[PDB]
Amino acid sequence: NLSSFTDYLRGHAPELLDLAPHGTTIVALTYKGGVLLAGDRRATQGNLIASRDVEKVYVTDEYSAAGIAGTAGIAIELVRLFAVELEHYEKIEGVPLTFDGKANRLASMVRGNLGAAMQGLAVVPLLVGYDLDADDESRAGRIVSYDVVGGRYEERAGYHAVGSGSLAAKSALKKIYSPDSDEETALRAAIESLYDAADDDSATGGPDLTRGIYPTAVTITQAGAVHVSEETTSELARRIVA
Amino acid sequence: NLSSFTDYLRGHAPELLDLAPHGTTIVALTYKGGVLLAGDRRATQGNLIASRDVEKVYVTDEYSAAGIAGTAGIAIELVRLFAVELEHYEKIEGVPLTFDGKANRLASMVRGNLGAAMQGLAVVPLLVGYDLDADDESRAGRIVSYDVVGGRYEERAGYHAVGSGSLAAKSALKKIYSPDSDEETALRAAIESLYDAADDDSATGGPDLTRGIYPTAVTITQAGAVHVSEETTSELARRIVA
Amino acid sequence: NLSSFTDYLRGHAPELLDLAPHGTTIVALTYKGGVLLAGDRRATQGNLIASRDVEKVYVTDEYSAAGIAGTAGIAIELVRLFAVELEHYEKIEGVPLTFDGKANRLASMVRGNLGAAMQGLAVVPLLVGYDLDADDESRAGRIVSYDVVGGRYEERAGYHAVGSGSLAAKSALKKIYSPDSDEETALRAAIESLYDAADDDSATGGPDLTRGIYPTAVTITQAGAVHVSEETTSELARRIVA
Amino acid sequence: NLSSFTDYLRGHAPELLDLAPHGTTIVALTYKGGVLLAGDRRATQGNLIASRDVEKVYVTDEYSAAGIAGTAGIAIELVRLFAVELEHYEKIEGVPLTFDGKANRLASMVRGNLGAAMQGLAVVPLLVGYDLDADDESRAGRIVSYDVVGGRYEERAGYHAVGSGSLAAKSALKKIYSPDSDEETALRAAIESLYDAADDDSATGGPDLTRGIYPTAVTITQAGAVHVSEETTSELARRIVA
Amino acid sequence: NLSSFTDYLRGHAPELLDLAPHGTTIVALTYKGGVLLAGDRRATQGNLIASRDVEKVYVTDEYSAAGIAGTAGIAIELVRLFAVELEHYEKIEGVPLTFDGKANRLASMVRGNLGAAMQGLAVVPLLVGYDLDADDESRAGRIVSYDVVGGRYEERAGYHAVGSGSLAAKSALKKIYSPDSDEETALRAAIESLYDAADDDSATGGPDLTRGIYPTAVTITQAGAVHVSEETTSELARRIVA
Amino acid sequence: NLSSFTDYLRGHAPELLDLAPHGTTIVALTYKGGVLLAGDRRATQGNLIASRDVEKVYVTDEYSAAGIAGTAGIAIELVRLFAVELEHYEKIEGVPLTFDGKANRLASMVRGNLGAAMQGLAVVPLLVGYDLDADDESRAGRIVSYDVVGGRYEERAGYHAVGSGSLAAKSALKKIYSPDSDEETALRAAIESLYDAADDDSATGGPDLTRGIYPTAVTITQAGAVHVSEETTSELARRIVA
Amino acid sequence: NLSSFTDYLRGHAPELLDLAPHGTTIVALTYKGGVLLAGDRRATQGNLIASRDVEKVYVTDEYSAAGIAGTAGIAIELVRLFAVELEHYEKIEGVPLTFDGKANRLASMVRGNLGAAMQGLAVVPLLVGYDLDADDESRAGRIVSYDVVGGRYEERAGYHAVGSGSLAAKSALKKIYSPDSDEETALRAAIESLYDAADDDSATGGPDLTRGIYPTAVTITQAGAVHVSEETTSELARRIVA
Amino acid sequence: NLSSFTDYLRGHAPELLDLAPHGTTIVALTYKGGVLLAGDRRATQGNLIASRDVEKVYVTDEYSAAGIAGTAGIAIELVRLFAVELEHYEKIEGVPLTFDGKANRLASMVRGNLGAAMQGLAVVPLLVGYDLDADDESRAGRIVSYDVVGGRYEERAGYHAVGSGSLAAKSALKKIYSPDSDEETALRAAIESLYDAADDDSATGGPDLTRGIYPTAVTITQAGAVHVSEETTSELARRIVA
Repeated sequence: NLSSFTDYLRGHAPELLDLAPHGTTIVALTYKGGVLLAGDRRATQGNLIASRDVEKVYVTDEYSAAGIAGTAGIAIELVRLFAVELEHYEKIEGVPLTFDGKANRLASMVRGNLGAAMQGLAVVPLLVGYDLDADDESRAGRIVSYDVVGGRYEERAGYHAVGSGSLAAKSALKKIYSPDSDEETALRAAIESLYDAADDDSATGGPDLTRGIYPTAVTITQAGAVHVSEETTSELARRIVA
Repeated sequence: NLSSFTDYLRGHAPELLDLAPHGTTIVALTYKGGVLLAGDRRATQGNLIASRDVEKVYVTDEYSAAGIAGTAGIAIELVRLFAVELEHYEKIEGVPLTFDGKANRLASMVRGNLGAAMQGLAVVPLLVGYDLDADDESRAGRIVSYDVVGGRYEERAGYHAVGSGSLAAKSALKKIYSPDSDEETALRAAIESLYDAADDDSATGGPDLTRGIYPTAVTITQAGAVHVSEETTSELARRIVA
Repeated sequence: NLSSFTDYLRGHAPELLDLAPHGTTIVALTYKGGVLLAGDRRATQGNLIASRDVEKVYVTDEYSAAGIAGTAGIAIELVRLFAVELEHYEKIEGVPLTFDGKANRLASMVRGNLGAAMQGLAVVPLLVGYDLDADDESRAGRIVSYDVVGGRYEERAGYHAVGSGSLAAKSALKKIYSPDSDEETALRAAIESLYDAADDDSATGGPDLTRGIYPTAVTITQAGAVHVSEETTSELARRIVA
Repeated sequence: NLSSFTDYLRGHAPELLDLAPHGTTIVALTYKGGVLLAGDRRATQGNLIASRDVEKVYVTDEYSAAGIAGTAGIAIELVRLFAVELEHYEKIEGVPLTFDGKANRLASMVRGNLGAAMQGLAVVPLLVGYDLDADDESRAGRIVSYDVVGGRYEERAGYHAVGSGSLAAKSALKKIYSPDSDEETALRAAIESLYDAADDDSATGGPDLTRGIYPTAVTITQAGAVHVSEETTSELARRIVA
Repeated sequence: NLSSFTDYLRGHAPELLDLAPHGTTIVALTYKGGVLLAGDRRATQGNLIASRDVEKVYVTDEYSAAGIAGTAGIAIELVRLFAVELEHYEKIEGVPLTFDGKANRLASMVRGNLGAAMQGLAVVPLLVGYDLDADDESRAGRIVSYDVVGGRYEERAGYHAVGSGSLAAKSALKKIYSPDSDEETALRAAIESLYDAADDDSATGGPDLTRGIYPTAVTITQAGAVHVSEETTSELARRIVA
Repeated sequence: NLSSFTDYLRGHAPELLDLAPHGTTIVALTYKGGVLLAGDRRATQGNLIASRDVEKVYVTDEYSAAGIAGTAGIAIELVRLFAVELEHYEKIEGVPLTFDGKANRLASMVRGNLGAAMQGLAVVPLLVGYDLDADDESRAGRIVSYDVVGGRYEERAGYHAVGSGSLAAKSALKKIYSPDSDEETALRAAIESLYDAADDDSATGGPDLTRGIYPTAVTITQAGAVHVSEETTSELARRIVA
Repeated sequence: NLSSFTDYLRGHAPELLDLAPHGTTIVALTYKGGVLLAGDRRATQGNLIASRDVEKVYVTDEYSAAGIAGTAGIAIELVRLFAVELEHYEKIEGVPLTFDGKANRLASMVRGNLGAAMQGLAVVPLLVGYDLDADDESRAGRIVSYDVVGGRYEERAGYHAVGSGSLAAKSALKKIYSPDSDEETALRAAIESLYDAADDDSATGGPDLTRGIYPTAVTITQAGAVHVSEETTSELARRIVA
Repeated sequence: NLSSFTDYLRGHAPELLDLAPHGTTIVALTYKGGVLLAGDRRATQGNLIASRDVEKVYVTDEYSAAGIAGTAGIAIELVRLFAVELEHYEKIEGVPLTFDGKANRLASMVRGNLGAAMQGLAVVPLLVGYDLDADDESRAGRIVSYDVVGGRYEERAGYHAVGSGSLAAKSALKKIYSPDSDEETALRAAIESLYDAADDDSATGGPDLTRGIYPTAVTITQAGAVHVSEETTSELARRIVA
């Protein structure tokens, strides 16, 4: 009734707003074309590995996507809803939400979990998208990070990450990353830091050539967001190794 | 229904009223023309730096603005709402609120966070503005400080500050500051105390010439409020150094 | 004065009896010749990897050795002391201790740490050796496991393990292992289970071909104990992979 | 009576074995000649800066030195004592201690503080030295790291660090450091990671060109250990900058 | 709907009924003409001085005023509301409230804060006024003191006080005060005890000649209540001094 | 039996090693001649003033003295003992202790109160002295500060302070102070910051012209230490005022 | 709507149903004519005297009154309300309530406060009255006492009391009191026990000839209740003294 | 064995170093002749008066005496011992202790009770005496106050007091007392403040003309200390009353 699918639940179906299978690291890079997301796939509840093929990065809509780090359970339902929220607002308003809209909405959905957060079950996302409304379609990619209390923040440094090995990955990028670059160079630097995060963090554990476990990725550009192929990544991670 | 945007939510949408990325220092000076705000840009969750380019001062309206210190997440949404509260009161009443009104409002919104305040997540703002209704348009610049329980307070000493390094900056100004002065001299004493604050406080860390991290400022006068330029600041902090 | 180096400390220098860098998995296998130990080399304090080259298995004396799992700091000093407890008893008595002696001593040393155990800083070892006093030099290899309260337990099943990934390894061996076998077959089955333990346990993380991190091993026989080479392990784990 | 200055106090003057002024980061690099230590100089009690000129690295003896991170009060006395323990053992024995001795001693002194550690007042050192007893005088420089429960650990990666910005610095070196290099190159990479540690950690805050606050350093080689000059550091950090 | 501005909020806007900037002492004297209030101006949060110019006494209505000691945030809003409660009741009823009414109201507002009181944020007022309904217009000035649980109490001793230095001041007056006197004499004895309160209480700190910090005062009589001039105070405190 | 008076008690009379009357601020300045101490005289238990004439600075020996902040009771006996420790070491050794000795001693005595410290009853001293063994008798003045855990620290900035208002006084000096200066100029900057300390701190309250309460001072030079006269202070604080 | 003023609040204005100024002793006596109450006038919060002229006995209606002991604030409002509860029932029903009615009502009002009771802020009253419906107008005086949980109890022994010094007074009366007697004899015995209660109880403190502090009294009879004069008490307590 | 009776117990009989009957107020005045002590006599355990004739001030020796406030039990034994301590040191050394000796000794005895103190059972004395060694026998009287942690303090203001009504008494004296005066004027001012203390404190309760309870006093002068007669006080307190 303000075109918020969420807010509809709010008034018509409220029941929809390490004890359980944890998180992992996720990286974000800006570049000439657009932007991209790459994130590990290891879900760990304790020191015990619970799953090694869990997708952490999802495509929210046509020109954006986000990766969520924290309690798998809570993080999944949350992104699915965020997606819905965005789609519904389009089918109703006719148009899609600004990028700054999608973000402020995601924030609200985060600010909403703050209760569970202070109770251990916290989640935090990393939002990326091609700003169809950006003046210079050159730097039209964007990266938004979040709080637990629901703060929205602008990247403004070309990259960022969230999760256990984020401090690691962020540091690797501080070196292995440079502005305006290929959607091949970036997707490379990504698989990289995601390798370094795995080095200094048992909770991540990036590319594992022996098992066939490869980082999940997604690139967004003036054409939209597309999930990178399992081939473009593996023959890409093999390249990174030495 | 009293022209309060807030109060509308109060009754039609109540869901809008170091675990997460902290604060920083913000100064305020009075002068001949009007008044101004200058604040650090370093957000620190823990002892770890979370961002070095965060803006802490915003322009609330044509003839006023404020800076907030405390949980970034909470502080942001809070000022964004304050801005709206004001703009909406204008469009409805046709006229704007007294300065004393804008203040009493901001304080109500602060009192409203008292709950979160007593749970660590506190925030406190610094409000400044050119009082279009002041008898002597000479001393028409004002500074209001706040409690946590939402008390409103008048500067009456030409300067103030809030944040970890406030105690330090206040003391610097207690020396490097003098009444009626240039909108070049005050902006000068502001980048100054903002420097001394960073000296005796790892949570602040004002002007960093090596990184390109400069203090955010904003001045308000009989012409309104305007955000100082990145240039007017850097070539200004270089002057301060020695 | 009972030929116990320890007991000498007991009466003449008593000061020698995840806040800090944790444990890992260690396996023990019995076979035709004798017995062996193989342990991971990853030390993890928290979910963070602290070291990936830490040796967990040590050769206690000519015909025995043991791997200890638990607080690295407490576990190091404990084995070293055990070693000395052994060597000193020989030099003094002229002969060496029975294997059942060496074990009962090691048990005493564990019992001693129970204090620290009940405060998180616990440690548990795995003891193996060629019993020069066993009747049938065919099954002369032995495995002793321990409690926290200082219990001594006999393997009697050809294999055992201790650590975070022990439950895993134990199970892999419950399959990939068979009695009387090569000191090549068992050194094989060890690297194996040491691989499966790493699969279902982020704390362990066995053979990592990409980094050059290989499991440490040791085999004791009628000739005595000797530390397997870095070559006999890598070209051995490569074989294991698929 | 075992040549242990310490042990004499133990039996003849036992009274010598953020409420108060904290720590900072320290780095350690290995190279062709020998090894070195470089560490920040900022002491921080709270978020407040307590001193910006505190030396964190000391030369323990002719061929060795160490940096200690943790409560300054406890860390000072502890190293001064280690110094003496080493010197006294010499004058008595006539010869000096093995390097492996000096470390085992240092570790015992740390294990000694474990009580205070589990009460907040913890301290951890990083030990380096030119092993006069090493076979290949090429890789004769060594790095030992410690636990809180007193574990002794070998570097075996050419670099290491301790302190708040340690995770940072360690990561910077993971990129900017290469084996066998100059005692100019390493001293370079040190001041570097020490800069990066200050980037992502308010508790550190490396080279400050504006204030004249430069990292403290020390190199040890076949000639012994010598404290690098204030000039060799500043005209070195200026170089690092861009 | 009982002419209670308060009670309207009660049913139509309930949201209006040392972490934060504390109190100070306030004195009350009776005399020939009417009565008066004089109170310190130092707000102290901790041992730290937060403001030295805060007015603690306000004129509630034509013939009455009150001073409130306790958490400044809570004490301000509370008196401002009491003000309104009184004024609104008039405009509606046409006539004003008895004095005994104004107090009974004030007490209810205090009883209202009892919740916050039992949580540290307590506030207590001191009420004075010229009972236009008193038989002998000689002793027509009155003093009412309060509880925290909201008790209303009559002075009946010509003077009283509240705040940290209250015990002090009350004692000074027990000596330096005499019944029926000038509105110069009482204003004199007030500035006096207010000086003595500052002698034995760091939280107060009355007249400060050097800084120009003078006690705030207010007298009420058959003409009404009027705030004493900054001159009548300073040239009055100078007199008191020796 | 090591010429330590203390140590004698240690073994022959061990019984000598806001519930109760608190502290205050104390400053220290370096200069051409020597160095000096100036400290407040207001003792405050609670928010209540307990005494306004207490001396916080004492002359430890011919060429040194110190001021202590923290529980008065503890602080007194502590300095009295320090004095004796020194004098007794002289009479026995015939010579006096290095300045660096007197310091190391004072720190041991502080470490000795660590127990009481962690129970609220803490105390911290400021030691100053003319180093009769300093190469350049120009900068022969020294300032040593302390931890609570007994750390010793060198000023190396010409000035320091300890106490509630230290933060304030330090900041004042950070402005009103300059190197090599008169023993009239420094004593001037001392009464100054001692004034600003009292401005932003109710626990201090420096120079009070109205009461006759003046800051206690002491200067040490190549001639020794001498306690400044009540006159040299009053006619000095009158000069400072405006 | 049952003629209960209270019950009207219950459904139309519910907001009307030693941190703060305590109680005192109150006595009740039966006699020929009717009954009476006499109570101390000292309010004590802590060990500190807060007021020495507070009236504890009030006349509820024409033929009854009561004294309340406990939290002054809670006790005041409670009796006032009782009064009104009574008067209103008359105006409405036209006649007055039975005495057994007035009591059962008062009991209900007490039962209501039980909440606050169990939190320290308790209060207990003593109710007396001339039962216009008693058969033998000789013993028409009555005394009712109460619980905290709201129990109603009959005297049936001519006297009773409540307060800190009650145990004392009760005992004095157990001696100095006899049935059917003058309203001069009983007013005498009351001032007496009210004297002994003060002897063995610093909280009470009856008749103080030196200060002019005299016990408050009230006598109800077939004529109704009337408050004894200040003369009939002082010249009455003077008689009691020796 | 240092002439300390106490210290003898220390080594030969250690067992000699509101649940129970409390304290009271005690005053101290200086004057032309010598000095004096006067203190209430009411012992209160709770709000209940336990005794009204308890002597609180004792004559320590020929030229000194002290009053103790706190737990009667602990305060009695303590002063008796202090007396003994003083007498014994005379019989042994031949001479009596300096005044400054007696005081430092008393302090030690207080510092000794600090354990019980932090457990409620605290005591604190007020020491007075004629300093046989004072230069100007005019101001030869002295007043020493104490801490709980055993601090010793000099009066230096002519008067002081300890106990519940000390804040009161101290204030009364701030007015009713002047320097050099009669041993009749002072003993008057004493009985005075001791009257005022009783006014604002149920725990004291000075002169009671009706019961015959009179303040106990003691004067010391160049002739020695003598306990004032019951007559000199009563006919003295009657004089004070109006």
